[PDB]
Amino acid sequence: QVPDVFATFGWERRLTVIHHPGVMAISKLLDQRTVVKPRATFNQELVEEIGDYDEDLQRKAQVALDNGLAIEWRVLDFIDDELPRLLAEKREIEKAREQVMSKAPGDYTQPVFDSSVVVPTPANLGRNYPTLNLPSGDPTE
Amino acid sequence: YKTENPLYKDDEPFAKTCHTFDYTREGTEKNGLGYYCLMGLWASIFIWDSLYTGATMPTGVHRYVWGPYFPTAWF
Amino acid sequence: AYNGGYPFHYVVQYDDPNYDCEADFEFEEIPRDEFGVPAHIPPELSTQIRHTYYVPPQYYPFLKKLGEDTPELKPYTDKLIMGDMTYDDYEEMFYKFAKPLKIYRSRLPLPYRTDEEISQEKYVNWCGRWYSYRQRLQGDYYSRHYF
Amino acid sequence: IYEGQTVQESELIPQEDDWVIEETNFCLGRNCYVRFREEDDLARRALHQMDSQLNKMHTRLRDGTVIPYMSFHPDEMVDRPAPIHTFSEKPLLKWTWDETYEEAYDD
Amino acid sequence: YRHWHRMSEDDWALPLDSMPEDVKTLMATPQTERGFVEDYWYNRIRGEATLLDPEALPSKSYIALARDMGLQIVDEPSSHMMGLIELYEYLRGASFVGPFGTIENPVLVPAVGQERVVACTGGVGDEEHFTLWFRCREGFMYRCGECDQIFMLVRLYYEDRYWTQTLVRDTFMSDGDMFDLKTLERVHKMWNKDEMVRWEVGYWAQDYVLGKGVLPGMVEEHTRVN
Amino acid sequence: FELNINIINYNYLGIIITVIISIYIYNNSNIISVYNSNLLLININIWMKYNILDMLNLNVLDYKILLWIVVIIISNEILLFVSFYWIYYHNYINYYHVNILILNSYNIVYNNIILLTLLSTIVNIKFYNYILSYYKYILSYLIYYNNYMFNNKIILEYKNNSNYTNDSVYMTSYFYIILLHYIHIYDSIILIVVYNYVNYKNINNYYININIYYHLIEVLYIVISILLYL
Amino acid sequence: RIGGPPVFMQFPPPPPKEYLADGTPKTYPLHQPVFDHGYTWEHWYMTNAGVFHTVYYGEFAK
Amino acid sequence: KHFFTDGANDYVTGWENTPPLKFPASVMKPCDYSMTKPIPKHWKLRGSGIHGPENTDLMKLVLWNRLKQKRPQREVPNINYLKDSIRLELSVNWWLMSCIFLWGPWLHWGQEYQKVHEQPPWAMKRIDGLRGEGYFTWFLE
Amino acid sequence: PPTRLSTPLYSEGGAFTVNWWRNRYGLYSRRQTDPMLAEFLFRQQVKEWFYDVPSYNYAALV
Ligand SMILES: CCCCCCCC/C=C/CCCCCCCC(=O)OC[C@H](COP(=O)(O)OCCN)OC(=O)CCCCCCC/C=C/CCCCCCCC
Ligand SMILES: CCCCCCCCCCCCCCCC(=O)OC[C@H](COP(=O)(O)O)OC(=O)CCCCCCCCCCCCCCC
Ligand SMILES: CCCCCCCCCCCCCCCC(=O)OC[C@H](COP(=O)(O)O)OC(=O)CCCCCCCCCCCCCCC
Ligand SMILES: [Zn+2]
Repeated sequence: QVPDVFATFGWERRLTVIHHPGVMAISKLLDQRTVVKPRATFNQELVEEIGDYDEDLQRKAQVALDNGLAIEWRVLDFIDDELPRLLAEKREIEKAREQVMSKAPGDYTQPVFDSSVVVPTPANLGRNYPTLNLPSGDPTE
Repeated sequence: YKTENPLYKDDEPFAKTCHTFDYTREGTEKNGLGYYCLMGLWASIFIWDSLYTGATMPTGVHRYVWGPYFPTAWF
Repeated sequence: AYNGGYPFHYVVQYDDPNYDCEADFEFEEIPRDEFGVPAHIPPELSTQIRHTYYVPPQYYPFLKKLGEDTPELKPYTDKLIMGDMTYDDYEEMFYKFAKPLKIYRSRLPLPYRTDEEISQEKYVNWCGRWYSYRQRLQGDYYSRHYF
Repeated sequence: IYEGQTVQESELIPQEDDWVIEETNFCLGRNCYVRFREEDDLARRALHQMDSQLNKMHTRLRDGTVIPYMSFHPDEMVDRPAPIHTFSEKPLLKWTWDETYEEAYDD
Repeated sequence: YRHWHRMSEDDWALPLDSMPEDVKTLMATPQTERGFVEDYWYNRIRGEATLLDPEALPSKSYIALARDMGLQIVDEPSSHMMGLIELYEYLRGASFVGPFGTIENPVLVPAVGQERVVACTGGVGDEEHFTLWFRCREGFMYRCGECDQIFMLVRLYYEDRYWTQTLVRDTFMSDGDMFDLKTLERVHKMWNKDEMVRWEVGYWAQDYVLGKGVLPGMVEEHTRVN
Repeated sequence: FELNINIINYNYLGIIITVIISIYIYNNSNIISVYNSNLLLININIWMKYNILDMLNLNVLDYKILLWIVVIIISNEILLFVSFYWIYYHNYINYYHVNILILNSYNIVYNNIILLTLLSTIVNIKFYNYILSYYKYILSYLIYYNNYMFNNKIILEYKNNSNYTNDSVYMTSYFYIILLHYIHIYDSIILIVVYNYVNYKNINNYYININIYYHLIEVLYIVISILLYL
Repeated sequence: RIGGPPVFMQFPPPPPKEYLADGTPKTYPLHQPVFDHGYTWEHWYMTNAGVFHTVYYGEFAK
Repeated sequence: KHFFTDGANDYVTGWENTPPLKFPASVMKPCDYSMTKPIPKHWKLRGSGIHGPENTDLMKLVLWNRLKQKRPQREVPNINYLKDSIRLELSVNWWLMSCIFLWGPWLHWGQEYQKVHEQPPWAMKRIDGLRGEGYFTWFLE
Repeated sequence: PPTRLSTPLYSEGGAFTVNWWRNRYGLYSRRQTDPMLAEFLFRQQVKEWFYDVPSYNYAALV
C-alpha cells in the first residue's frame, strides 16, 4: 500500500498538491545532477550534422555510434582513452538490467555486476577531466 | 531512431476546447485578389489620368448605331 | 510555447573548476547545457539527439519495487531502469500522478441554529416562492399602469 | 430583462393550511447620530463606531437564516466613515453556472 | 497561479552558503522549532542522505521514506485545510463561480478574518440578478433577499493562528527517530572520495559537523573577498 | 496569505516637483531656470527609482499598467503633432505663391531619412539582443554618432536659412514642426543614455518603451518629410 | 506569500483607561453639543437601509 | 511580438491557458468539464464545487505553469515563429536597402538633370520665364 | 442564448462574427485563465451586450 503525500513547490509563494511518494523520490533523485547523469545516444544522420559545427566531436561521436554507446558529452571528449572502460561499462549495465528485470516480483536483491567500471558509483566516482578549451595552434603558419 | 529538425516542423494547432480559437473562416490572413485588383486599378487610373488629359472633358456628339436605347450605347 | 522556447531558468556547466563568467575575461571556454551539450552545437541539432537518464545500477531494485507496488507506475520505472526515460517521459510520469487537494464539507462548523429553527426551512422557502410570484406579477401590472 | 426568479406551482403548495407570509419587521430600528461617551478615548470611540454599523446588521427568519443588509454597489459595504484600508480580503463576486466535475462528489 | 510572478532561483533550491553552520544542532531541533531556512536544510540533508543510499531504499517503507524526505502523509484533516488554503489563494486573482447555494450546501466563502464582502448575482440565465453586496460575518447562515441563495463563511483559523502550509505541517507531522549523524558520515564517504564530491551538500554538512574548515578545499571554499 | 497590493502610504517628491515647476514662473533670472531644470531631472529620476524598487512586490499587473500608460502618452505625443499639422494645413491656401524660398526636396530630406532609418536599425538590433539575452557594446555609441550628426545638421540648417519666423506663417510652421521633432529627438537621448543590460530581462518596462518611442519619432519624421520637403 | 503584508490582523487592545485622582473617569473633548433652548421636537424619517431594510432615523431638537 | 498581451503574448509570466499538446490526455488535458455527465442523485457533494484547484485539470495547469519555468534545453520554435518575431526588424532593414539602392540613384539623376535643364526630368518645362527648380512631386501638382 | 457551455454558439464566417470576437476579446484579459472560465466570461459579455435589443439602436446611430 502506497500512501499519498503533500508535495510543495516554491520558496516564498508555495503551491501544494498531492503526489505519489515514489514519484517524488524519483524526482529528487534526478535532481542529484552529480549522481544521475543524462547520456546521449547518436544516429548516423545526427553525427554527420555535428561535423558542420565541430569536426573533432564528429569523429569522437562516430566512435560512440559505432559501438552503440550511451555516453556523456564530457566523457565523449576523452573517448579515445575511455573506450575500453566504456565497453566494459556497457556490458555491466546490461547484465544488471537483465538480472533485475528477470527477478521474480518481491525480490529486491542487488544485482551482481562489476561496479568498478560504472561511473558514477561508489566504487568508481570518476576522473578529474582536464579542460580541453586550450588553443594549440600558431596563427602564423 | 529518426527525428525532425524543429525549425521546419509545422505550427501547432489551437487546442480544441469549449473556448476554441478559429481563424480559418475569417479570410483576414493575407491580402486577397480583390486587394490586388484595387492596386491594379489605382495604377491604371494614375496612368490614364496623365496619358489622356481630355477624358474628363468628353465630346457630346454621339452617333450610336442602333440608337441610344441599345445596350452597347451605354458603354 | 512561452518566451520563445527560452526557459526562464536553466543549468549551465563549465569545464574549468575555477571558472567565473563575471571575473574572467578569457575567450576560449565554451559553456555547456544541463545535458552537457557544448554551446557551439546549436539547439536545433542537440534537441534532436536523444538524452536519457542513467541512474547507478544499485537503484534498479528500488525502481523495481516502485513499479510493483504501483502497476500504473511500472512502465515509467521500466524505462528508467532500461535507460530509455527522456526528460519528456519524466514529465509525463510526474504530472500523471499529481492529484488535487480534497475539501470535506462534513468538517465545516455550521452557524448556530436551533432545532426549532431547522424545522421551519420548508416554510421559509415557501414564503420566498410566494414573494417571487407576487414580484413577477406586479412587474406586469406596474409596467402597464405607468407606461 | 430581470423579472424575478421563476416559480413552479409545486413550490407554492403549503405543508399546512394555516401557513401565511411571515410578518418579520425589516426596519432595523431607531437611529440617529452615533453618540459617543465623553469618557471614551479615541481608541474606545473607534470601537463604538465599529459597533454601530448598519451594514453589519441583519434580520433573522423563522428558520434561523438571516437576510443581511444588502446594496447594489460595494460602496455601502465599507465601515462608515471609510477606514484607511478597506478591502484587505478581496470581495468575492459569486457567479453561478450549471457546470460540475466529478471530483467534488463522492458515492 | 496566474496572479503569481516568475519563479525565483530560490524557488527551486537554496544556495549552500545558506546552510546553517551548526549542523549538529540543526539535525536535533524539533520541527516546530525549525525556521524556514533551517527546515529546508534539515529536509534536504536528511532526505538526500536516504536517497543516496541505494542499498537501503528497497527495505524502507513509504511511511519512513516520506518522513526522511520531509513529505507529509495526507489525511482528511490536513487535506481539508490544505485544500481550503489553495482555494483561498486561487480566489485572490480568479473569479468566484460555482453551483447555486442551498441550505444543504451553502456557498463556501473562505476568509481569514471574521468577515468578507460577498456579492450575490442570483442563478443562471434569467435567474441572474444585479449584484447585491453584503458583509458575510461568521456564525450566520446568510440568505439572499432576492433569490434566497444561502451563503456561509468558512474561517481558516486554528489555535490563535490562521491556516498555512507551515501550520498544517507542524500540527499533523510527527518527528520520527532522531537523525543519526553516522548516516551522514557514511553516505558522505560513499559519494565523496579522493577529491571527487558527488554529494556537495553532504561535504559541506560533514565539514560543519567537523567544525568548519576540516575537509580538503573547504577553507578555500569559505574564504570570500567581499 | 498577503494583500494583493503593497499600498504606498506617503510621498514627498510630488511637493518638490510642483514647487520646482513654480520656480519656472516665479523667477527674475534665466540662470535660475537653468538650475531649476537640473532639480527637475534629479527628482524625476528619484520617481523612476521608486518604480524600479516597486519590483520587490512581484506584482504581475505592474508591467501591464506601465505599458498601457506609455500607450496613452505616445497617443498624446501623436495628437500634439497632429495639432501642428493642423495649424500648418489650415493656412495652406496662402502657401507657395509668397516671395519666400521653401526648402529643397533633394538634400535635406534624403540624408535625414537615411540617417533616421539607421537609428531605427540600431534600436531594432538592441531589441533583437534583448530577446536573445545578449549585448553589443558598440550599439549605443552608434546612436550617439547618429544623434551628433542630426544635431550638427539641424543647427547648420537653421543658421543658414535666409527666411525668418516673422516672414510668413509658412516659415513659422516649418521651424516649429522641425523644432518639435528635434525636442522629441532630444528626449530620446535623455532616455537612451541609461541603456544597459539588466538580468531581469523581459520584465523590464524600459526596453519595450524605448523601442516604441524611437519608432514613433522616426515615423513622425516620415509624415513631416512628405508635408514639408516633398 | 510568506512575510508579506498580512491580509488580516487583529486589533491590539486599547490603551489603559485614565481616571482622575478622585476616581472620576477622565473625559475627552467631544463635539456633540447639547444646545440650550426650549424646543423639544423629534422628527422621524423612514430611511433606506440597503435594498431590503430600512431604519427609522430621528432628529432631536436638542 | 513586441507588445505584451495577457492572453497571447504573455512573456512577463509565461502563463498558458492550456497544457502542451505533446502530453497525453491521460497525463494532462485542457481544463474543460463542460461535457460531464449528469451527477447521480445518490452522490453527495463533498467539496465546495467552486471552480478552482479542487478540479484536477486546473490544479495541473497551475502546477505546470510554474514547473515549466525550468527546462534542460530550449524548445526550438519553427522558422515561421522566428520570422514573425523580427518581422519589423527585417522589413526596416530592407527599407534601408531600398532607400540606398533605389531612391538614391534616381534622386541623384534628377538633381544632375536639374542642373543642366533647370527643372527635374519628371516635370514640364516652363515658358513663363520664372526661374528655379520648381516642384518635385509632379503628381501632386 | 445558451446556458450550458456544452452547447456551441453559432458563428458566421467573416471579420465580425462570434468566432472573430472570441479570438480577440480575451487578448488583454487577465481573468480568462482557462477554457471553462474563459468561455463563461465570453458568453457573459456576449449575452449582456449583443443580446440586448436596445443596444442595436445605438449601433444604427453611430
Ligand atoms: C546579360 C544581362 C546583363 C544585364 C546587365 C544589367 C546591368 C545593370 C546596371 C545598373 C547600374 C546602375 C547604376 C546606378 C548608379 C547610381 C550612382 C549614384 O547615383 O551615386 C550617388 C548616389 C547618392 O548620390 P547623392 O550625391 O547623395 O545624390 C542623391 C541624393 N541627394 O548613391 C547611390 O544611389 C548609392 C547606390 C548606388 C547603387 C549602384 C547600383 C549598381 C547596380 C549594378 C547592377 C548590375 C547588374 C548586372 C546583371 C548581370 C546579369 C547577367
Ligand atoms: C482617416 C483617413 C484614412 C485614410 C483615407 C481613407 C479613405 C477611405 C477608406 C479606404 C480604406 C481602404 C483600406 C484597404 C482595403 C482593401 O484593400 O480592401 C481589399 C478589398 C478586397 O479584399 P481581399 O483582400 O479579401 O480580396 O478590396 C475590395 O473589396 C475591392 C476589390 C477590387 C475592386 C476593383 C474595382 C473597384 C471599382 C471602384 C469604382 C469606384 C467608383 C466611385 C464613383 C463615385
Ligand atoms: C438613428 C436611426 C437612423 C435610421 C435611418 C434613417 C435614414 C433616413 C433616410 C431618409 C431619406 C429620405 C430622403 C430620400 C431622398 C429624397 O427624397 O430625395 C429627393 C430627391 C429628388 O426627388 P425629386 O426630384 O423626384 O423631387 O431624390 C433624388 O434625387 C434621388 C434620391 C436617392 C436617394 C438615395 C440615398 C438614400 C437612400 C436611403 C435608404 C434608406 C431610407 C430609410 C427611410 C426610413
Ligand atoms: Zn441573490
